[PDB]
Amino acid sequence: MYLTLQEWNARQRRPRSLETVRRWVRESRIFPPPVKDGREYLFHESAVKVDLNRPVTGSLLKRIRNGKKAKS
Repeated sequence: MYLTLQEWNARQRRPRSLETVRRWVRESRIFPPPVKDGREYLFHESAVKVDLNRPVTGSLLKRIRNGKKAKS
């Protein structure tokens, strides 16, 4: 039923740090909130960032391909 704080960080796209996710809990921007068991916080497989300032970083990729001229 519950995902661990370490497995929640590993499932968030590009995992940064366990202190970064613990700072996001101290800001109160993850909903619904995780259950404190005693050793570490238990997140449900559904709890996500609520009203965040991060849409997309912006990555373009383009190639250049050459041609060839033949005569007779």
